[PDB]
Amino acid sequence: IPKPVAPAPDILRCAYAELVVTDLAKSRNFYVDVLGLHVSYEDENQIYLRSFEEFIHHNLVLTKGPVAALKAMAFRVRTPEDVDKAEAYYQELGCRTERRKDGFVKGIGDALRVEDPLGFPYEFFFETTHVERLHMRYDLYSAGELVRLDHFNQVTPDVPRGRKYLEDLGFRVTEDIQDDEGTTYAAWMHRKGTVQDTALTGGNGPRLHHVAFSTHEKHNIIQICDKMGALRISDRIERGPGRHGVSNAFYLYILDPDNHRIEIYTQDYYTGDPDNPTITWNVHDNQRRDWWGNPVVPSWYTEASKVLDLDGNVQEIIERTDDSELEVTIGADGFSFTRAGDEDGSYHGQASKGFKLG
Amino acid sequence: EIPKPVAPAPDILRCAYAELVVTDLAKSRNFYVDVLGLHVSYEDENQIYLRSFEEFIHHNLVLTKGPVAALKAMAFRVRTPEDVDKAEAYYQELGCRTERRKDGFVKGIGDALRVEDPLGFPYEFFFETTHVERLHMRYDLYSAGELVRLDHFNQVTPDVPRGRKYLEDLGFRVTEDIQDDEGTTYAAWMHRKGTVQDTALTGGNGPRLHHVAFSTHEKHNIIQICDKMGALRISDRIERGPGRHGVSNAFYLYILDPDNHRIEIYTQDYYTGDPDNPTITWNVHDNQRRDWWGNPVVPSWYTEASKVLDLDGNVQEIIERTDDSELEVTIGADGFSFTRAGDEDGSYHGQASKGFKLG
Amino acid sequence: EIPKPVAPAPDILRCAYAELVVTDLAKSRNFYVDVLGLHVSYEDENQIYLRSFEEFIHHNLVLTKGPVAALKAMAFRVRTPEDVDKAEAYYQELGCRTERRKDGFVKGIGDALRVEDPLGFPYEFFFETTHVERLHMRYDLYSAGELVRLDHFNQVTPDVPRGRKYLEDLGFRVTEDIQDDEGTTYAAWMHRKGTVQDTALTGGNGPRLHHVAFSTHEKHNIIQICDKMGALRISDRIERGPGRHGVSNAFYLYILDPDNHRIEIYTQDYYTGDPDNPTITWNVHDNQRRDWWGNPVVPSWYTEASKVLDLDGNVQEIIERTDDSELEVTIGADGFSFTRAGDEDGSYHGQASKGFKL
Amino acid sequence: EIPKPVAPAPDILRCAYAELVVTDLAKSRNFYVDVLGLHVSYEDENQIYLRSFEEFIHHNLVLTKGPVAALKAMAFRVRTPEDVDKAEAYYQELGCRTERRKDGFVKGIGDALRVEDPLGFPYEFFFETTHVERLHMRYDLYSAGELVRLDHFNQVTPDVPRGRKYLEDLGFRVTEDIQDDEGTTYAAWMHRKGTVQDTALTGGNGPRLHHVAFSTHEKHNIIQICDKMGALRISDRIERGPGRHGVSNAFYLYILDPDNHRIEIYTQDYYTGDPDNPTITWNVHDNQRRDWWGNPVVPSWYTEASKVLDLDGNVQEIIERTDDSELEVTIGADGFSFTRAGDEDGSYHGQASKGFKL
Ligand SMILES: O=S(=O)(O)c1ccc(O)c(O)c1
Ligand SMILES: O=S(=O)(O)c1ccc(O)c(O)c1
Ligand SMILES: [Ca+2]
Ligand SMILES: [Cl-]
Ligand SMILES: [Cl-]
Ligand SMILES: [Fe+2]
Ligand SMILES: [Fe+2]
Ligand SMILES: [Fe+2]
Ligand SMILES: [Fe+2]
Repeated sequence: IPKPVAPAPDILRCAYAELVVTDLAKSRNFYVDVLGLHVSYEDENQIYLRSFEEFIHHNLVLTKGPVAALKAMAFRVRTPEDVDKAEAYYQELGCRTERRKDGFVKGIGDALRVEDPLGFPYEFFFETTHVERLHMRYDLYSAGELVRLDHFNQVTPDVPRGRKYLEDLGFRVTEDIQDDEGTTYAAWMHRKGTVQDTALTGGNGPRLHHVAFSTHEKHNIIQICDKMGALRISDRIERGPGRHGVSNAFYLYILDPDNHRIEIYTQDYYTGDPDNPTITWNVHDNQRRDWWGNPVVPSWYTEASKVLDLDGNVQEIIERTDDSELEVTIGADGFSFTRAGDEDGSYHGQASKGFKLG
Repeated sequence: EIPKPVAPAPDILRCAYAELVVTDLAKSRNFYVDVLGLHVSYEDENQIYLRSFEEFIHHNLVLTKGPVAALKAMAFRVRTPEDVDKAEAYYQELGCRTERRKDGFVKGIGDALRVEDPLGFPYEFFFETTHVERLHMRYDLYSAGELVRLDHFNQVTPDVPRGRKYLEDLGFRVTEDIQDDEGTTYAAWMHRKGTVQDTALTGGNGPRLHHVAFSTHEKHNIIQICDKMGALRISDRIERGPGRHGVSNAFYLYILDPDNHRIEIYTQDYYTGDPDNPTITWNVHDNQRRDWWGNPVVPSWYTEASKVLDLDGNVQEIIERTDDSELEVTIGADGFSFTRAGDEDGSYHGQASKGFKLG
Repeated sequence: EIPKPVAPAPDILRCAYAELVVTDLAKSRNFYVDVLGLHVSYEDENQIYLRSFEEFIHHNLVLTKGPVAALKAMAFRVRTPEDVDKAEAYYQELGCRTERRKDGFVKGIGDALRVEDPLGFPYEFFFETTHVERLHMRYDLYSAGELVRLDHFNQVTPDVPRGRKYLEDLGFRVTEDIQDDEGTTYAAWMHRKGTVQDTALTGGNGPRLHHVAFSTHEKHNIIQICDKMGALRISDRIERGPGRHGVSNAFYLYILDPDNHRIEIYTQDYYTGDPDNPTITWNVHDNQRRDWWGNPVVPSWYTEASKVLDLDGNVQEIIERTDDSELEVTIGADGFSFTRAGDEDGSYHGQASKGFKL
Repeated sequence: EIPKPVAPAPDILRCAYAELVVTDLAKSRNFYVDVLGLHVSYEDENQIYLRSFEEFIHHNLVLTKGPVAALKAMAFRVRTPEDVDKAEAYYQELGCRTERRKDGFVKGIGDALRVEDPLGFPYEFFFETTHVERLHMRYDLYSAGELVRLDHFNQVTPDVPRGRKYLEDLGFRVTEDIQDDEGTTYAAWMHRKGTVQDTALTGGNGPRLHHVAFSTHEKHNIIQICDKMGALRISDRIERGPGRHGVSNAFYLYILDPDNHRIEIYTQDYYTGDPDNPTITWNVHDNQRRDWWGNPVVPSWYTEASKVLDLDGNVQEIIERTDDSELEVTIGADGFSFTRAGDEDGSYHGQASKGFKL
């Protein structure tokens, strides 16, 4: 993917995702009643939701449709003129673009959507309707309150190809996972001064791995799990809670009614200095994904959401040919270590903590 | 059946300390003091005496050097000096071997009785103990992972109903248990001090010691223990968790000491002190009973536990459980678990939850 | 001196509930249910019965409509039905007015004894109570400020030693107290259940009820109550705190209900169940005794407390304390407190800590 | 008015470190290392260099032995080496005294410019710094009170609008301020990195340094600092808090070092990185603006602050504020504050909240 002559748009941060869902009422139950997100607008076709500290119109749009999928992952840009820059940048890349002066969803103004070089539906916008910032509305605060939108994670077959593209677009790599023979399994990259605004996971794609929201404290994440147990929907807790190695964040992954994966995340570190030290982890290091060594559940490696093109049809999936992280770590010929070079605390042909793949 | 003595039961206050035999005293000290932050009451070349942040009795844990790692004694404090005599009479009537030492078996304990109980466990009963500085407001010493109290023991024994009746006669009240619909009991929890447990029975081959549990103030303190173990690159010694228990409702973690003695870190169970405290029975197939979030129970939790000693210092012979295995009926190849009773969606057949099978 | 009966004391388990008379039942409901999140066991046009998250007995708090806000009863649960007989014999021997009702004074309590005790307080003793759903795992109902247990009462009485001896004869065990170097006792704490207190005596004009205290799980739950009260613009009803207590070592907050009944929120005191539990005496001039961080005690904490009723529903006459006043000797114009005993640096003369006077 | 230079502003990343002169280096070391747990990057008989848990630059705090306790420099990191030249030209155009050292003023910093800025404050601008081990996952070193980041400075200056305009020209964006209906500004907060502040202006006699602020992960970390100070019997060095701020919404604590330099501990403010981030203005009489729970602001917080040095190491002359005093108008004899605007209930006249006066 060549670097355009045209300047990249100045991207501020991840801003919202539009997810297609099959049953809007069941989705509302999950995101509003279980998770406590705040309704900015709703009707029979869509629900627009925001986090506790947000002032732009929404962080999540649920749109009723026939096939559950990512419709758009939206980044806010610094100025109105940056939408023009986005259009010219992606035009030069040869990508299909669509510009709407009055936006694609309610509460957004002039917006550009693109089918990007990795097959993902990106939106770029500046203009958005401001709403009441709920950051001191402690009369509304949930024991599991979701306070910010933090990041997206994308599944794509060739991580270096996507990384180079995102670097040209101005994202900076913070962390990655590699092996000794030069394969890259995952990379994390940011615009705002946190570990990530989007991230790439090696795998068959394009698929959307997850959308991540932040909490203030670790106990808020614990409460989400506790509430899911009380609602007898613990089967929708996919992975965690844990401490990540990469990012150092406390985390949880859960599954919405259409199997879209949502991460809850807190307490990663500042990355805003331009010489921020990068960190590379070895793929066999059993503390890289869960710092406590807990096993990564196989569905985390295999399952992700479909994404749509700009006509609303599902994007064709291209298979990864580089090595599989699942296979090399927890498969029958996989291994992981606790201490590099130590047989004690290593796992061969199975996961940590006494489990193999089901 | 273990008969109810005519002699009155000793008035037991609480679990008070465990004496563990360890093979390398310095390695064990690194774990309990440097990693876990327990406070040293006394040590020499043979023993380390340790206590939690809020304790005023001499110790909650004694580490004794010896050739075979094992539980040497699980000690309960009784209400009065006279209760030690009551304990002796009670266990004598049960036909158990007993040993009485007027000046104690370990430093910082006075008059004490040790017994080989009817389940083959080495119990101690004592009242007299040397008081030490209660560190409960020593926030200059407080660790991010601070262990604040000894909470309980957990014992592996083959016949849970048999053990449960004996402990009830001794004055423990059952707070929670796990049963199935076919009349099998897999585990029971029982108290004196008005929390969920002072000891507990886990069905399996025994006598073996499942774990000793310490409490923290808050859930973040348990998280910090995990985080510190990751930083020390000993995450392989985190056996299971952290999690929320179904039974007890406590936030928990299980870790393994250098001799594979299992330690639970525990917080925020509930008050049980009323005599009609409702007893909660969970079904063994309920996948929220042990981990409320449905995370799978690691197989070693069901299979591994510490040897225990008799009064001569020799390991007690193990008697095999003949009742159904909790591992086998839940996560084994013919096992079953559910998320919602009567719902096939979210049930597991012949494997564990979250996409795993037995290794 | 209150004599020790020949009759054996009833075996008291714990504090169990308070009945408070309130003047506007709907306003009190808004406070206890909507602000504080207590759970309704039963309500009608005259009464609201409330319980904490982990309770299995019918209630921990009864709000009763009446003309004069006051404590109507402070209730302790006893170990067996026969202990209610023991309580009746004990208080009859003390020469106190008693009243026995086989079917209870409030809903969800059976055979019960109410007494006008030697200090003028309306005590209830009961065993029988209707069990309800224990909500301890109902995380679907859990508030960010959740009140999990009833912990204790605190009583204002003019002669603390006289009250202390009576409560000891009744089986309460003193855990901590406050004295000076001239033989005056200002406060004492005493327990049945193995925590720092089930009731406590504060020196002052009485009988008056100082507070009822509820527990939370964690310190952040108390912080949330404060945050919520700010958001509701009722921060003027936060009286004192939040803080760390010296006595008890608990994290704490005091707030005021619509009738100015004081509620404490409390967490993480220590285990006192061993019979030789070490007692702790603090000097009244030690500025870490009430707030460990040295924050000043607001003067209303010393002067204001609720009326109590006799068994005919009339307010008990208030008897004035003649012993020295904790307020006067610490923060009044001729008061004194210290940070370090014998150190002039960090001491306060004729004023409160942190730069304030009254 | 301070005119805007034609020379381009240096691109400022963030606050980076402060150099404080202290009178007894060992006593200061015991406070910052033993009490507060900061990490040693370098020390000798004259200086101690300290950093927070998540820092990768050489230090966040330099303690320098000297005769008069004062701020020696408040340092901001700039984006590129060239921005140091830009800073030099900018301040030269402003007519300010500057000093350039190509090898730095303190260890672990390279090419650096120090200036006596137009408000009389010793600012440093640098890019080059020695990287050190980032301790962000060193949980074997983590304290119960761990300080994780340097967050901000707060400066006392007599004319807030004058300083505000100057800092805006320098690229800082205002997030929040405190004003009255007469048009007086009492304080402003302004940022470069995406948080509420990198520096802040407090109206008062100046130039003086009000505080340096460090972050924690969670609210319980701040509570622990208080608890530890109680156990060390130095609760007299807890000046204000802990509390919830109105401005910023952060949980906070102010403590005093051995030379009375004020240190704030701070957590959980909000994201401000979007260019149209909504600005919040509070009324000076709002009793929830500084402490959200309505707790009173101690008078020393308004009156006391640290001296600052000029580039010859002499104390800067103090200029007195002529605008209205926030102390006098809120908690002074002729002051007032409110809980609910327009409501005399929960208002305080000629005294502070919670029953206190000056
Ligand atoms: O599981 S990892 O530590 O690799 C990881 C780190 C940060 C993330 O946000 C994530 O989804 C996954
Ligand atoms: O006390 S204030 O809420 O005004 C405030 C807010 C943020 C700060 O950093 C501060 O020092 C003071
Ligand atoms: Ca069956
Ligand atoms: Cl379990
Ligand atoms: Cl107090
Ligand atoms: Fe993620
Ligand atoms: Fe346990
Ligand atoms: Fe209290
Ligand atoms: Fe500040």
